[PDB]
Amino acid sequence: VPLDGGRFATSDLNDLYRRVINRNNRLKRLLDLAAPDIIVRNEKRMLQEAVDALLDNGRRGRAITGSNKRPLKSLADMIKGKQGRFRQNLLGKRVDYSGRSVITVGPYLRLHQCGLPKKMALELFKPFIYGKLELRGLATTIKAAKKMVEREEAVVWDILDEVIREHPVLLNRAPTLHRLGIQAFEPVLIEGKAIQLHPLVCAAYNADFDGDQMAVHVPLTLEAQLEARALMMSTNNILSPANGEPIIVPSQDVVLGLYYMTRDCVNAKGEGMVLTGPKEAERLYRSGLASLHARVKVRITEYEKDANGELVAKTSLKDTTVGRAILWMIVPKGLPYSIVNQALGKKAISKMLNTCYRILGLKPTVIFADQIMYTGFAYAARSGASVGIDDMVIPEKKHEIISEAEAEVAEIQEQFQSGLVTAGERYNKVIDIWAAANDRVSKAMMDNLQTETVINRDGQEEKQVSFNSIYMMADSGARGSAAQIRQLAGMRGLMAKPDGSIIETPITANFREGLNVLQYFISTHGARKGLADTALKTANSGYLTRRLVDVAQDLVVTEDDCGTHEGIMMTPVIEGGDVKEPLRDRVLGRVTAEDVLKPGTAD
Amino acid sequence: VYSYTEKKRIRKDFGKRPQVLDVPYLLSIQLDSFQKFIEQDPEGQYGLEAAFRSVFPIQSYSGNSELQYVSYRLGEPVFDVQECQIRGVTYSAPLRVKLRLVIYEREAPEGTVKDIKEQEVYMGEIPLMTDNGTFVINGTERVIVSQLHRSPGVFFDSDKGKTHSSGKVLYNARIIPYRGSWLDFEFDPKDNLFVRIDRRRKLPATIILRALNYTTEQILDLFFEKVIFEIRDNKLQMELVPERLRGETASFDIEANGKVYVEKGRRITARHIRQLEKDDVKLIEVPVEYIAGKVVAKDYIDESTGELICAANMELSLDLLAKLSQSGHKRIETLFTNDLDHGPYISETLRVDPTNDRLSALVEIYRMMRPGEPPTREAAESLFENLFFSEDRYDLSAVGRMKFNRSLLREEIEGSGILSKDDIIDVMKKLIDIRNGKGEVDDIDHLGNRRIRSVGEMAENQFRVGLVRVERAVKERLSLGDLDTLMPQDMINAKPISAAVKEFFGSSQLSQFMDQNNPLSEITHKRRISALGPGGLTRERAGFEVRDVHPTHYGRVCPIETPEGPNIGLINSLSVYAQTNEYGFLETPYRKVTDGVVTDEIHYLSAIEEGNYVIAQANSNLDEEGHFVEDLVTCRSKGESSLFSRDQVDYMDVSTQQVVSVGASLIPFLEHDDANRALMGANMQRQAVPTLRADKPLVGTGMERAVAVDSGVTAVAKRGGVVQYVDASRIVIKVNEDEMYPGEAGIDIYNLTKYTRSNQNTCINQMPCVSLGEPVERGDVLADGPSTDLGELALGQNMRVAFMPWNGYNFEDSILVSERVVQEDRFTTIHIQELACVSRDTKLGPEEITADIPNVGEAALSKLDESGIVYIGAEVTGGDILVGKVTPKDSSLRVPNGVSGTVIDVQVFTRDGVEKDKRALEIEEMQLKQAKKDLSEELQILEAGLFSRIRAVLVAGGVEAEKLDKLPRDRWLELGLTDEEKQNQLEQLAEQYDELKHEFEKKLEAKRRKITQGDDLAPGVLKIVKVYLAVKRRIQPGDKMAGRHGNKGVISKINPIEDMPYDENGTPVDIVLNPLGVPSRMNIGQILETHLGMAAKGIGDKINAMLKQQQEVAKLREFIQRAYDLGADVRQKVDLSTFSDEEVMRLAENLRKGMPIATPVFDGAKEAEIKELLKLGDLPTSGQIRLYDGRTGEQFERPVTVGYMYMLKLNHLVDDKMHARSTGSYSLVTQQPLGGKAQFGGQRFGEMEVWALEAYGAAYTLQEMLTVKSDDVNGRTKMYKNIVDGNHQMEPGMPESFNVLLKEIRSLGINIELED
RNA sequence: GAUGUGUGCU
DNA sequence: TCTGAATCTCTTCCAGCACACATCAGGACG
DNA sequence: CGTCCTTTCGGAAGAGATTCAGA
Ligand SMILES: CCC[C@@H](C)[C@H]1CC[C@H]2[C@@H]3[C@H](O)C[C@@H]4C[C@H](O)CC[C@]4(C)[C@H]3C[C@H](O)[C@]12C
Ligand SMILES: [Mg+2]
Repeated sequence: VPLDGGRFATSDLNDLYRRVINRNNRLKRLLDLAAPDIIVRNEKRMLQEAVDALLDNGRRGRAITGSNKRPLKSLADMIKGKQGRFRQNLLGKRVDYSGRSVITVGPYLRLHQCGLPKKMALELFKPFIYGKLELRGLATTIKAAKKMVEREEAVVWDILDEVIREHPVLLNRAPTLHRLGIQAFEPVLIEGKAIQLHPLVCAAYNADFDGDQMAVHVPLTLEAQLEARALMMSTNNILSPANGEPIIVPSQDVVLGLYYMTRDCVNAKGEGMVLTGPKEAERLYRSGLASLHARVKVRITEYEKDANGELVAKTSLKDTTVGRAILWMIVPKGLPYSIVNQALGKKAISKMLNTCYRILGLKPTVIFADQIMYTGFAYAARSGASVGIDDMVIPEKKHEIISEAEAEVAEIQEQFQSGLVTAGERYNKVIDIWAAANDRVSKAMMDNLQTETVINRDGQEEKQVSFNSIYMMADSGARGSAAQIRQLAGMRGLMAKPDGSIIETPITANFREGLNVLQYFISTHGARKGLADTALKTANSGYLTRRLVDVAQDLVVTEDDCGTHEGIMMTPVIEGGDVKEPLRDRVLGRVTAEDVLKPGTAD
Repeated sequence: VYSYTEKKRIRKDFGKRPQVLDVPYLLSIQLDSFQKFIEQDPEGQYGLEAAFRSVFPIQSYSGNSELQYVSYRLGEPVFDVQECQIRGVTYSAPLRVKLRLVIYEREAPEGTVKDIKEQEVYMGEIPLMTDNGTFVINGTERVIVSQLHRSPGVFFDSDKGKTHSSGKVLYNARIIPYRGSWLDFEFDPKDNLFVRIDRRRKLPATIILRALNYTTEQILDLFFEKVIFEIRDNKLQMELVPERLRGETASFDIEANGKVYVEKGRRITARHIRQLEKDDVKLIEVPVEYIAGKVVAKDYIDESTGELICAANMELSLDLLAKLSQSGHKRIETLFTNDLDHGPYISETLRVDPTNDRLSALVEIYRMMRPGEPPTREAAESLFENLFFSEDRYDLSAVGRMKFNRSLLREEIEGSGILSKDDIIDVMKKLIDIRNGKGEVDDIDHLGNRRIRSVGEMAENQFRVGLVRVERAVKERLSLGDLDTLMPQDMINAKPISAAVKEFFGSSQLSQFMDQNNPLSEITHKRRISALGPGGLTRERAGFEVRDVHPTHYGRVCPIETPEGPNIGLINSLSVYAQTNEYGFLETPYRKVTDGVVTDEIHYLSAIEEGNYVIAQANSNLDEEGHFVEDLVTCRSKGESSLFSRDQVDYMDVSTQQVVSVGASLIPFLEHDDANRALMGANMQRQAVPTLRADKPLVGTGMERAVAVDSGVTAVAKRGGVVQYVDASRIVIKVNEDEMYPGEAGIDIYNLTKYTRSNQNTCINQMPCVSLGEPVERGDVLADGPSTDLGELALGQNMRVAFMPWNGYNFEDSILVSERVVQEDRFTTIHIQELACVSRDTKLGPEEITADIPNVGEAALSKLDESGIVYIGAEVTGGDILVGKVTPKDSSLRVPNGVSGTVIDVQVFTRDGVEKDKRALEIEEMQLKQAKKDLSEELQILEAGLFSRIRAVLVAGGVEAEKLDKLPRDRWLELGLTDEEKQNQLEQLAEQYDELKHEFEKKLEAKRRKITQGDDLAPGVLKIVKVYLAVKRRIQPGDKMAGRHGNKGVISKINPIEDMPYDENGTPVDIVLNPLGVPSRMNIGQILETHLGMAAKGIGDKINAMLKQQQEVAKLREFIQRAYDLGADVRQKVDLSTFSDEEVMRLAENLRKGMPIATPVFDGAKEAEIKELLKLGDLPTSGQIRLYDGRTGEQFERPVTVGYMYMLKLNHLVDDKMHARSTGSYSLVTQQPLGGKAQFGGQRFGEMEVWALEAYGAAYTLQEMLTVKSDDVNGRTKMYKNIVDGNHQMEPGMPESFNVLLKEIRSLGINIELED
C-alpha cells in the first residue's frame, strides 16, 4: 500500500519472503561456486531459520524483528488468534447498510417502533430510494437520482417515507450477550441524530440512556425482512428464551406511576361518593373534584372467559380508589378486577402482564404493555414525585442506639483490659454488638419511614402507609432496596478491609448527614473492590460464553421423537432447610419418560 | 484583606476550620523533576551531571588515551514555545558539552601527556519543559506521566496458597536492582533453598554460595551454630547450653552431677531450663546412639595417614564414631538442626547440590545463563563477576541501598551500588529466619515499597542509554586512534543520544498526548501516577491486590479518582498535598502535636514513617490553643483506624482535603456521595468541554481559584501595576516603580491566546477580565482562559433543575432540557479542526498550489482566491474545496463529508529553495506587524521617559521650558545650560539614544530573520497548508450532560419554553431530572447541591431586586454583610465596612447572578446552614416548591425539588457519533467494508451478533450479513442492481475472505481444497 | 493497509 | 536394574466498540 | 541519486524429560 509520500508501506510477509529469497539465492551461488562445506552449512542453517520465520515466526527461540524491535507478522500469525482470518474476517465482519448512533427515550413509540434519524435513514436506504426515483420517472439514470439524494430535495423525503413504511431494521447493542440484544423494529423518521428506543425494550437490551450507542442494520432481501418481522420483531420476544419469565416488564417510572395512581389515602377531596363507572372516575379526577387516592365505590363490569372461550360479563359495586378505577379503562376484557384493586408495585404489574399473556394471548398483551407504559408515564408526571433532603428521615432513636453500642464496646474493652476475654473473642463480640446496633437502627428507620403519615380520618386520627417519596419509590420496586434506603437514612454499617476482614468500628453515619474523612476512606475499600471486580469480570464472562457457544454450537433439534425410555429423575432440590426449587419449576414444560404413578398405587 | 481580583466577587465560605497549610503548587512534581534533571548541579547528585560523571572519563584499552568530561551547558532555543507549536518543531535546547581529550606518551601511565586538547561538542537537542509542565515535541503538547514502580531493594514475599497443592506456604527473597539482574531465592516443599538469576531456572543456593568463594565448612559456620561433643574417658559426654532445649522432648534421662533432672520422654519445660541455668552445668552425659541423627560440621581427616574419615555435612552412627575414636578425635562438631526453630535447610541444599568447588559452581552458573556453549574458566569467572559485582552492569541505586540496609536492620543508608558477599549471605539469613518463624513478610502494594519515577528520572535513564552507546562507539574508535589530529568531535556521534531522547519523549508509554479540553483535564493529567509503562505491570496481568486501595494511600494517592475498565487502580491520581521524597516515596503533611497542643509546624511523613505514630483525624475540634475537646479521638496507628486517648496522639492531618485528589476536591458535598458516584463525577468533570460563555459555580469548593490559576490557562500578572491598555488580544501593565528594575524599566505585555485549537479539537481562548485604568498586583489574573470565570474554574453552567418524572422523557437517566437553554446558547461550544494539504515533488514534475483546477465549475473555485487557497472567513460546507493542488497527468484538499465551519486561519510553511507564494508571505507579514507593534510601543515609552529626563535636567540652571516644545524633539540637549556632570549626562543620554535606535533596529531585524527562518520540513515535501475550520456545536437531543456527582444523561427532548414546568412566579424550569436516579446510586450530593444553589440564587435574586430599582449603598451593604455573616462558626469573616463604597457596588453587581458559595470537601455546609440561608432569601426551607404543569396549567400534586445545579456538557457529542453507510470503499486484502467514521465505514457485525442471529434461526438474514453486504464481491453488485431494480433478492456466493484464508493456508505446506 | 501506544465509552 | 508416578520446561488465552498519534530499510559506498 | 546489504506482579492441560525407588 502506498503511504503518504513516495515511500511504500511495510508488509511483514514481503520482508519475510525477501529474507528467504536472499538466503536461497546465496545458497545457490555458493553451491555453484563449490564453496567449503562449513560456509554452505551456515548458509543452509540461515535458510532454514528464514523459512521457519516465514511460516511460523516466534515458534523458534527468538522471533526476528523487521523494525521498531517488534516481531513481524508471519503466515501462521494471520490465521490464528483474535486478529486472525477466522475470528476477525470470517466469524464476524464489517457490514454494509449499517450505522450507529446514541439512543434516547422516545416514550411515544409503540412496542414495534423505533425512531430512526431522518439523516441516517436517507443513508441506509439509499439504493432503495434510487429504485423509486428511477421508477417514478423523477430521474432517468443513477447519476440523476444520486445527485437528487445528495442535495436532499423535498421529493426524496416522501420517497423515503414510503421506502421506510414496513421495512424493519435491526437494532443491536454492542455486548450482545443474549439473543434479545438484536431485535427488529419498524422505523419512524425523526428530526435529530439519536436513535429513539422504546422504553420497554431497554430491559431486554440492558440499555440505560447514560450514553450507550446502538447499531442499525437494514434487512435487504424479502427473506431477511420476513425473518426480521416474524422472528426478530420486538413484539415476538415478550418471553425470555432462558426461562419462562417475561422480559417486557415495566421498570422504575411506569411502575412508580402505577403505584402512585393505585394507592389509597384515608381522606380525599371526595371519599364518600359512589361512582357509576371508570369514566366517571376519570371525569372527577381530571376536574379536580376527587383525589386519585380516594376511597369510592365504583360500579364496574368485568368479563370472564370461564365458558368455551366466550366472555361473560358481570357487573358489581366494588370498594376501590379513583385511581384503581381510572386504570381499569386500559385493562383488556377477560382479566379479573382483583388485578388492579391493590397497590401495584413492580411485581404486581409484572404479574398482571404475565396473567394477561396467559389468558388473552400475545396481541392483547402487546397492546396492554403500551397502554400501561403511557398511563404510568402520565400519572408519574402528574404526581410530581420528587426527592428532597427532608424525605430521608433520620430516626430519633439512632443517637441512643449508637450511644448504647459505644457504651457496650467500652465495656468489652474494659473486660479485655482485665484479661477476661482474648483478642478474637473481643473482636467477635464487638462485631456482633455493632451488627445488632445496625439492625436496630435499620428497623427504627424503616418503621419511622413506612408508617410515618398520620392523617385525621374525618374522625379523630389514624395511621396509614406513608407517602414519603423515597419510601414510595423503594416500596414500589421502582428504584431502590432496603439496603440503600438504610444507607441513606439509617447507618452505613460494617465495612470490610480489601482482604475481607471486617473493620471492628462501623461507619456510624450516612449519606444524609455527611461522612468523616476517615469514614469515607474506609468505604472506598469495598467501593473499589466492587469496581475492579466488574472491570475484570467482563473479560472472564465473555471467554466463558464464547467457549460455551463453541462447544454446543451445533446441536439443533433435528428429529421429532427418538423413542427412548430413559431420562432423569427430577425431584425437588433440598439442601437441609427450605426447598430451594419445587418440583413444579423443575419439571414444567418437559416431556415425561415413564408414566408417573399416583398414590393410588398401580394406577 | 482580599486581593484585587477578590473584592470583585468574593465566594462565601462555609468551611469551618482554619487551614494551617495552603494548597501547594499543583503541577509541582513535573517542574521539580525536570528542574532537577536540567539544572547545573555540583557534586553530580542528579541530572545530566550524574550521567556525565557516570560515563566519563572514558578511556581506551590502556592505549594512553582518555576522553574526559569538563562541563556542560544548554544553548538557548532557536524558537520560543508559541513559535515551536506554530511551526511544528520541538521546543528543545542544544546541549553543548565541554569535553577534554588527553593522550599519554609511550611508557607514561602517570607521565606528561603527549597532547591535551578540549573543545565544546554538540550532542543532542533535549526537549525543554514549558512553564506548565508540558513538552512540545512535534508542534503538539505532550505530558510525561509519572510512574509508580517497585523500589529497588530486597523484598521477602511468600506466594502462599497455590504452590504444591498442599496448603504449604513458601518464601522468596527477591533482590530488585535499579539496573541489573535479579537474584530471586525461593524454597521447596522439601525445604530446599534454590537461587534463580533473571528468573531463568532453579538451582541450589549453595551453588552461588560456593561461587562467592566459600567452602562447605565455612557455609556451615555461617548458617548454623555448632554443638560440640567431647571424647572423654567414657560415654563421650557433650557440652550443652540449656537455652537450646527450649521446646523439645527428652530423648533420654537428662541428668547432671549424678542428680536426675528430666525423666525420659517428658517435655523439656521452662522450669527445667531455669533450674538447669541455676545449676549452671554445661557438661551433660549423652547416650552414644542419640548422636545418630546428627550431621557433622567439619571434615575430619586422620592424624597418621591423613585420610578423610568423614566429610563435612554427613550423618553419624556407631561405626562412624568407632572410626573416629580409633583416630582419636577429641572434638566432634555437629549442627543444631531443630525441627521447629532452626530447620536444616542449608544441609539439604548441599545434599541436592551437584557442584563441589568454586570452579564447578561458576561453570554451572555459566551453563544456566548461557545454554549451548562450552564453558571455560575465564568465561564463567567473567560472567559471574559482571553479573552482580560490576558497576558497569549492576546498580542498586541510592534508594536500592537504602531499602536494602533498612530491610536487613542495618544502620548506614549509603554504601556501594553493587552487591557484596555479605549482602547476599544476609539476604539468605533473613529468608531462613522468616522460614523459621521469626520475622514477617512485607506486602508489595505498601506505599513504602513503591517509588515515583517522574520525568526528571525517566529522561535521565534514556540519556544514559544514549551515553553508553556513544561511549561504546568512542571506545571502538579510540583504539584506532590517529592522534595529533583528532578533535573531540570526529569520535562523538550525536545520533544515538538524539535517537534515544527523541524516542523517549515522542513515542513512549508514558509520553502521552495531553488531555486538553479544560484546565482540570490537564492539571489532573500532569498529576497522574501510572503503574504501567516500561518497568511496570500490565493491565491484563494485574491482579486484584494492585487494584485495591491500600491503607497507606491516605494522603498520598486519591482513592476515588481512577478510570474504570481495564486499568482501575493502575492510573491513580496524586493527592492534593502529596509530595515526593528525596528518594521518590510519597510523603504527606502532618501537623506536629506536642503534649496537648496541636502545633502549626508540619512534618512530611512518608509511608513507613507513619505506622510508628498515631495520627489524629483531620476533623478534631481543638479549642483556640490546639487541645482536643474530648479525652478520646479517632486516629489511625498502623493502617488501623481506632479510638485513642488524647495524650497518645503525636500528629494530626493538615486539612480535610488531603485524602482526595484535585479533581475529587472540586465536588461540593463529596462526603454525601457514594464513592462510585464520586469517581464517575471526577472523571466526567475531567471530560467537560468549554462552553461559549464561562459561568462560575454557585456551589463551589474554593479549590476552583487554585486549579484555574495553577493550570496556566489564565494570563496572570507577573509584576503588579496599573492597566494601561486592554485589547481583546493584548494587555499592557505599567509596572509600579516599587517593582521595576533600575535599568530598562518599561512595561509588561501579555499577548492573549485567541481562538486556537487544543489537542481535543476544542477552542482555547483567553479574554481579559480587567478594564482600562485598573490596579493589579502580582499573581492575580488578567485574562480568563478557556472555561474560567474571573480566574475561577468554570466547567459548566448553573441551570434551574427540577427533580420530577416528566412523561418518560427522563426515563432511565435521560435529561429533559428546555428550549430556553438552547436559545441562550449557553451550551454552544466551539470546535476547531485543522486540515492539512502537503505539496510533494513526485514524478512527472512536482505538484503546485495553483487555482487552475480542471473538470470543476466556477462555483467550485468561487471560494478560493487567485493564489489557490480559501479566503479567511469563508463559510464552507461539506465537499467544498479548501486548497487547490494539481496532479501532473487532482489532489486538491477538500472539506470532508458532513463537516461545516468557518475558515478562521490559513497557515503556510515553506522550505528553503521554494521561493514563495504571495499568500505565504502576506501571511506572517502580520506577525512582523505584531512584533513591530510591541517594539514600537516600548520604544515610544522609553523615548518619552528619556526626553522627560532631559527636560527635568533642563528645569535647573536657567529653566527654558516654554521654548522646549516649540522646536522639534530632536534638539533638546544643547540649550543654555552649564558644563557640569549634568551636561556630561546629557551627552551620555544622546549616546544612549543613538544606542537605543541601533539596538531597536538590530533587534527588529533579529525578530524578522527569526520569523522568516526556513523552518525545514519533512523530506520529499515542498510546502504545507493548514486550514482551521471553526464550528459551533449547539446542544441537541443525543449528547451527554452530567453533573459533578456522577449523574450523567443523554438529552432526549428539547422541550419548548411553554411546555416546561413553572412555579407561582411563572419562571420555567431549565432542566427536568429523574428523582429515581438518586436513591439507587446513592449520590445525595446532587440534592444538597440543588438546595444550596437554590439558596445562593435566592440571595442573588434579592441583590438583583435591590439593584434593579435603585437603592442607596447602605441597604445593599447591610444585606450583603448579612449574607456573608451567615453560618455556624465559619473561618471566612469578611468585613464590608473596609470597602470603598464603590467596590461594594461592583461586588453587588457581580453577585446579582447569584452569590457563589464555597463548600469545602469534608468540611462543608450542613442542612441547618442551608435552611438558614434559604430563610435569608424568601424561599421555602424544605427546598421544594409547588410547580405547575406547563401544558395543562395544573399543579403537580406534590411539592417538587427545584434548585440550581451545575451541569457540564461532556465531550461526547452526538454528531461525532452518528454514522451510516449503504455502500462505500472496501478493504484491499479482504474485500470487506472499511472501519470507523473517517473512512466511510460500516459497523462490525461481530462474532457475538452471529450467535444472536443463529439463536433466532434467522438463516437468511445471517447469510446476507456475511455474504452480500460483505466479502462476496460478485454477489454484492448484483444485490445493488436488484435493489435499484425493483427486486429484493440475492444471488449469494462465497465470501472473498474465505478464499484469502484458503490461499494463506495453501501458502503454508498445507493443501486445503473443496470437494464435490 | 498493518502494527504498536494511549485515552475514552460501553 | 527397567519401570509407573511425581516434578520440570514450554504452549495458549484472557468481552466488545468508536478515535488520537507514530512508523512504516535506511546506511552507506559508489 | 543508484544500488546493494544485515527481559522479570499468571493459571491450567499437556507434552517432553528426568528422577526414583522398587523388584
Ligand atoms: C540525600 C540525598 C539523596 C540523593 C543523593 C539520592 C537519593 C535517591 C537518588 C536518586 C534515586 O536513587 C533514583 C535515581 C537513580 C538513578 O541512578 C538516576 C538518579 C536518581 C534520581 C538518584 C539521584 C540521587 O543519588 C538521589 C536523589
Ligand atoms: Mg449505560
